[PDB]
Amino acid sequence: KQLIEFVRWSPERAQHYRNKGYWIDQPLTRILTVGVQSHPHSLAIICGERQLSYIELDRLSTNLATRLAEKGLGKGDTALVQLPNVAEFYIVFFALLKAGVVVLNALYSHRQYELNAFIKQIQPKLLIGSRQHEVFSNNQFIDSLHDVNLSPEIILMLNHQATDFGLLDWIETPAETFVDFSSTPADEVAFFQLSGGGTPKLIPRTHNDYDYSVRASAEICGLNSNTRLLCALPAPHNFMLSSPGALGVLHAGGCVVMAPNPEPLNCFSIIQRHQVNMASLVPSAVIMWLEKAAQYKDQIQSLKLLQVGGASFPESLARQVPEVLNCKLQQVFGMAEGLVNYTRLDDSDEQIFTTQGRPISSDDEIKIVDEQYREVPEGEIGMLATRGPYTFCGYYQSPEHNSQVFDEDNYYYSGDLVQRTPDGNLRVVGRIK
Ligand SMILES: [Ca+2]
Ligand SMILES: [Ca+2]
Ligand SMILES: [Ca+2]
Repeated sequence: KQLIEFVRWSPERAQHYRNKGYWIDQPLTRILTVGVQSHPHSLAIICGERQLSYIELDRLSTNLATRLAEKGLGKGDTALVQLPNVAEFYIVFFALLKAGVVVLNALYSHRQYELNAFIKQIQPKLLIGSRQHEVFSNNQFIDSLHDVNLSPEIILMLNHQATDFGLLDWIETPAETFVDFSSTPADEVAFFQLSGGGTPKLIPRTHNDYDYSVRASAEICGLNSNTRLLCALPAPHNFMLSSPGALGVLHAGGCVVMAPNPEPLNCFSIIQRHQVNMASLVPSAVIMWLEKAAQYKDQIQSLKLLQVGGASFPESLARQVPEVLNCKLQQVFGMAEGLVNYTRLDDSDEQIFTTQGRPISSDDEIKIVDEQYREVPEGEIGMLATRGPYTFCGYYQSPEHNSQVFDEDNYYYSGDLVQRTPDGNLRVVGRIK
């Protein structure tokens, strides 16, 4: 009965975002539904030797949704998911969105401490993990949850033991009985993003706001049905999921090509095999690729666009991208809390190499402010403050911290130090608390 609580946009802002066509009041499953209508047999996911079409992705996620609904998991309920970079991540994500279960996707790199904190905050009735993960290699962590009355009703495991419920079995074989289910409402919470590094804080995201960020990013990045995007960063990460990420590529009718991580030789062979034309990396991974790229020129020719985001990316490195990787560069400065900035595909070389671009939306509002929260003279460095159609209004169940990072006009303070360039783009120069 009771939907997950979160901080709403003011009704004036909500109406404005609908009037502009940003919020279209559709669940995130729209991406899959529409793809199935238009091109059911196009490839949606390539993973190792597997090829999942749009209709297959739809069927398999429907399968799992029916099994969860059959067991009473639905609206008002939450789930914790921790899976590596495999097709099952998306099958599960779309299953939970279909079922109306609010999901927190932990990074596969998260350990006992973070997972415990996550469980304490959302009290999940469903836990999906992998027996190959250190935390679920034995039963010590799972058993500990009984002790604190935080045991989930259902545990599913990839690489399951004979005693476990098998994730693949719940995906493959449909429910015995029919129980009705549907997504949470479009202006209500779909899932929790996580802040970028104490433990990550939980960011409620609605269908409206996330779907908008996805659709608009897909247009900015020129995605189309021929896009084949390498997913070498962690699948659950905002950048890899939505900027424009796997969801963006599915929105545009393209195909996601999985890699376990950004190790260059493996990535290069995957790029060659599947003729990958887009990838998204952090600067430390770009350095790894640049070191090997000259020798494996042939394998990576098909790359047409590389996004780089997440961390400091100096000009000297940026210029090497088209030179050595033989593809266009796009810089991306985003946050899991909302605001994403992209250099545009028709930006000048100078903009592309020396800036972190400009916001998705004409209605991303930005203030750049000094120590007294006054707006700085044009071009000067200040603290970034932002609000918009896909920027959150508060962390989950955190009124004290929210009062510290939002001003009275509900602008969010990310801590980033930035300056507006004369060309209109942003340059990230630092961080302050
Ligand atoms: Ca297939
Ligand atoms: Ca190329
Ligand atoms: Ca070259």
